[PDB]
Amino acid sequence: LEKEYFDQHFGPFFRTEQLIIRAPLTDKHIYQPYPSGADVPFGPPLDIQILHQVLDLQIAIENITASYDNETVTLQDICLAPLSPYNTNCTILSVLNYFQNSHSVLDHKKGDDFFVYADYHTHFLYCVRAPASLNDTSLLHDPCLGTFGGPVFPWLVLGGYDDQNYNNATALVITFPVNNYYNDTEKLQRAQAWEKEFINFVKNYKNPNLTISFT
Amino acid sequence: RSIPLGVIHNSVLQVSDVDKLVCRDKLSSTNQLRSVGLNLEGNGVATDVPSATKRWGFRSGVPPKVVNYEAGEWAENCYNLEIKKPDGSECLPAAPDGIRGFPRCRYVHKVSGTGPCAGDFAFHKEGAFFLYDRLASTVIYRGTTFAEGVVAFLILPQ
Amino acid sequence: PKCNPNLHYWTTQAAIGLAWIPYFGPAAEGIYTEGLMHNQDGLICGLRQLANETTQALQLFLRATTELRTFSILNRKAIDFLLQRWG
Ligand SMILES: *[C@@H]1O[C@H](CO)[C@@H](O[C@@H]2O[C@H](CO)[C@@H](O)[C@H](O)[C@H]2NC(C)=O)[C@H](O)[C@H]1NC(C)=O
Repeated sequence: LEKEYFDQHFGPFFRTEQLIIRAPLTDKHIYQPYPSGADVPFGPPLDIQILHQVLDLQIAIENITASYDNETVTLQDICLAPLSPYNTNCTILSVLNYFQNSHSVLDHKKGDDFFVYADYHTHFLYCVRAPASLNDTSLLHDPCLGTFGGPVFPWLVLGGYDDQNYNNATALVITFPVNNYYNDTEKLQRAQAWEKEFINFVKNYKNPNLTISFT
Repeated sequence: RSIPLGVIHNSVLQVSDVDKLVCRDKLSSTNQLRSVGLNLEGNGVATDVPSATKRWGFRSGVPPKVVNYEAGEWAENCYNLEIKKPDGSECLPAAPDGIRGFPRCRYVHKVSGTGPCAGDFAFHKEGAFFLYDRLASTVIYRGTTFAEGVVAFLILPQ
Repeated sequence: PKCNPNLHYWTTQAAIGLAWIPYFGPAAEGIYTEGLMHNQDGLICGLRQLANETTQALQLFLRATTELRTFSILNRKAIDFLLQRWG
């Protein structure tokens, strides 16, 4: 279900940078969304503190620069930005994009002395069912669309879950599509320079709360 | 320091008591004494749960109290709450034996989830009662339908 | 303030056949009779006002009592009535 996606839109015109993130030191937990109050299990990497740290990693990757000739190459120079120029945000396939890659959106909470009516849990549960939504129907009414202006399908950014119970995920998948530039050597050079810096950053990213791998 | 007692003839509702009950006023049977529960709903009283909770609050150190009432009215809106603490245990106490839901509700806001639960019991901030089935409590019970209300005590004609 | 003149009341009031036998009788939801009180605005709105004014005293009574469920307020009133005019 994953290669179908990289073979329909990306390859061979787009290369993919991909990370698998686990949270080896974090317990799963159980949450009750308003108004049904049923017990919903949430996997270790869907802990709120883990998600803020994964988003720290993801934002740092977006900020990674590489030197090439006299230029500073950014990911924005070489990335699939589907809604350019209009919207220059790089496509990031990540569970964090349900919150538009924002710390404050991730922390959005509507509650009182009695209930928590809406939070990241309920936004997650809704968004994985309707990734193209502009309004999660909750009291927070937050959108589901990624910052690049398109849907993030749950089976591309999660792993280790049973059936369609995405909330049971034990791994996060983060995918950065990058232009292959097969037609263009000079852009390719710049893309490869950025890539070398990204591999090195991610392979020695120091955070014992996270286990970051490739493939 | 005295509970008012309402006296009715044909339609004369005079808020009296036995601190007045004229020597011509007739109480010949205990069957003439009735307690009634009346509902607090209508204009200016919000119905959605987020607005409704603003009338209630959690408090510790105060023991819950119950008082019976014998008749009440149809309620347009009732509430039925279930709340987990952050650690997953129960926030509201189970309904004590013999306490059932308010018996006549047009509509029940029946909701469940989790919340901060910053106290032992949930009370009414306006000093009203949570009306259950012919019992009025100072407190909210888990999964049990209530109407908000107040109680009066009357002397009915023979 | 705030007054609903209509009183669509319920109360308890089956003495025919085996219906008085708990096993055969109505369930908890089915022991009530209903009625509609109407164009008695002065009475009904007066009732709402009385229940409202009663609350502070009742609440203070309940704070001071140590029994969990108070059933005896009306019987106590009846006694006080008799102690007044015969004590
Ligand atoms: C009895 O009726 C009065 C009058 O409506 C209610 O008083 C309100 O009390 C709250 C809190 O003390 C105030 O915020 C409102 O402004 C009051 N309304 C007024 C002054 O018109 C009182 O809550 C009622 N009691 C019960 C048990 O329902």
